[PDB]
Amino acid sequence: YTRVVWCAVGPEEQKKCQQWSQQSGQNVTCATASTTDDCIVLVLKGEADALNLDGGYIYTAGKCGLVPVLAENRKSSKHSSLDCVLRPTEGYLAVAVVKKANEGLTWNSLKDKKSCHTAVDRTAGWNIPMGLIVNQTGSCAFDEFFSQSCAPGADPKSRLCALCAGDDQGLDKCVPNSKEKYYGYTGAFRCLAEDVGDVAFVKNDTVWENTNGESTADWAKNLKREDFRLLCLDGTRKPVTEAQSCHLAVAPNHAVVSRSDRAAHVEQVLLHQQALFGKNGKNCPDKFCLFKSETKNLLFNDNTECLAKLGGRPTYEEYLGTEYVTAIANLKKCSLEACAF
Ligand SMILES: *[C@@H]1O[C@H](CO)[C@@H](O[C@@H]2O[C@H](CO)[C@@H](O[C@H]3O[C@H](CO)[C@@H](O[C@@H]4O[C@H](CO)[C@@H](O[C@@H]5O[C@H](CO)[C@@H](O[C@H]6O[C@H](CO)[C@@H](O)[C@H](O)[C@@H]6O)[C@H](O)[C@@H]5O)[C@H](O)[C@@H]4O)[C@H](O)[C@@H]3O)[C@H](O)[C@H]2NC(C)=O)[C@H](O)[C@H]1NC(C)=O
Ligand SMILES: *[C@@H]1O[C@H](CO)[C@@H](O[C@H]2O[C@H](CO)[C@@H](O[C@H]3O[C@H](CO[C@H]4O[C@H](CO)[C@@H](O)[C@H](O)[C@@H]4O)[C@@H](O[C@@H]4O[C@H](CO)[C@@H](O)[C@H](O)[C@@H]4O)[C@H](O)[C@@H]3O)[C@H](O)[C@H]2NC(C)=O)[C@H](O)[C@H]1NC(C)=O
Ligand SMILES: *[C@@H]1O[C@H](CO)[C@@H](O[C@@H]2O[C@H](CO)[C@@H](O)[C@H](O)[C@H]2NC(C)=O)[C@H](O)[C@H]1NC(C)=O
Ligand SMILES: CC(=O)Oc1ccccc1C(=O)O
Ligand SMILES: [Fe+3]
Ligand SMILES: [Zn+2]
Ligand SMILES: [Zn+2]
Repeated sequence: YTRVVWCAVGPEEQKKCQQWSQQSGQNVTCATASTTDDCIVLVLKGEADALNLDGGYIYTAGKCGLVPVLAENRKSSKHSSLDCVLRPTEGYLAVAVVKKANEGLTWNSLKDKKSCHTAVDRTAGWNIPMGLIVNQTGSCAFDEFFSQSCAPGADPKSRLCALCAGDDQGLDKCVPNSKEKYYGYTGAFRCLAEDVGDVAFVKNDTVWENTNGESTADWAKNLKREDFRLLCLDGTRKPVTEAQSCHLAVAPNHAVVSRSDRAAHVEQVLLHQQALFGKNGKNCPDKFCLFKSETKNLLFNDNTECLAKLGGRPTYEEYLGTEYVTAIANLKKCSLEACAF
């Protein structure tokens, strides 16, 4: 009657999608691809309907016709009387994080160090820090800036993948999906935590959700926030409590996208699904919780409170904002209307 095919990236997302499919009585069904870009293509072909995307991918999807439908909303102190689904989004803070013990490392001495990125093309892990680095160095050779990195989605034989570890068997090194040990917000933070890299380009929230006992993961259980510092654009180092005055930029929240012609439909189904498996849902945590995967951020971020309606009914450019869009455009000149497929 009103059924939606979700696109999952990699085997772990596929498994979560299947459980959701099952519990939804197949109001939702699953398609799987190895990368986010491949999922976008399935959506364009009409073989999948939707998936939730980081803003860097929304820019890609947007140029090819896809539109934002609902956005991730997390916990807030302000707008509190308003229901989550109607509450305006706030965005997240992109930060650069280092170990306190790595003394004297600042924004201005990052050259030739080792970096941990969520994935190529993502907002906090790539577009913001590389855009800044390209601007302040006046060169498009962002591949020669760090000595070694893990940036999932880059050429596996390049320096940008040297620090990537692949899966439990060493396969799939540097793939941009959760099979890669250092992929995503959690993987990049882990890459820093294990001292594989000197700096991780993540979001403020990641630091908090993976320290001081907030995560039981064996690599994270003994991590304390005091052992980390944020790098500020002014060359200072600050504690992680100061992200409001020490971030690289404010990113637009991850959002669900779909083909324009399927948007109304996707929106209707998802609003019903979250009533069922969302934060206060009929069936979470009883049977299935859509916004939980045990700090793995599968399909949606684990800190998501709800998916919220947009309003003003954005175009992708308005959703991302003119500040962010010009940032991406300029970075992309190193590698304006065309379809990347
Ligand atoms: C970086 O990322 C991290 C991780 O995402 C961010 O940290 C997180 O922030 C949230 C809150 O923003 C944490 O949430 C929770 O903690 C709350 C505090 O214990 C819990 O209780 C409150 O929840 C309610 C929200 O609905 C709110 O309740 C009210 O607060 C009023 C004041 O704001 C209060 O009024 C009294 O307040 C004062 C008392 O001393 C007096 O001055 C006043 O006169 C008055 O008496 C009301 O009575 C009422 O209680 C309130 O906003 C609290 O948040 C809540 O249940 C929940 O558990 C979240 O845990 C936390 N994550 C982690 C891992 O720590 C961080 O903010 C980010 N940083 C940046 C810069 O963005
Ligand atoms: C790397 O460097 C790149 C080169 O600088 C950089 O590219 C871009 O950098 C600028 C930031 O986007 C951009 O400048 C524009 O400035 C104006 C911003 O004005 C509006 O916003 C302000 C918000 O802070 C408000 O205070 C003002 O009220 C104002 O509204 C542009 O907007 C105009 O706004 C007013 C209307 O109020 C009006 O006069 C205009 O009609 C228009 O609406 C203005 O047009 C500039 O575009 C700059 O153009 C752009 N540079 C290039 C070459 O594209 C990139 O951001 C850097 N990368 C990173 C990651 O930092
Ligand atoms: C599968 O989707 C359908 C459509 O939303 C759901 O069936 C609806 O049940 C509600 C609850 O009263 C009614 O308002 C609708 O009229 C029903 N739709 C029709 C006309 O078939 C069903 O709840 C969904 N199942 C799950 C588990 O998500
Ligand atoms: C509010 C929405 O339409 O757009 C924005 C929000 C912040 C900054 C810029 C924009 C915009 O449209 O450019
Ligand atoms: Fe992101
Ligand atoms: Zn700021
Ligand atoms: Zn508009």
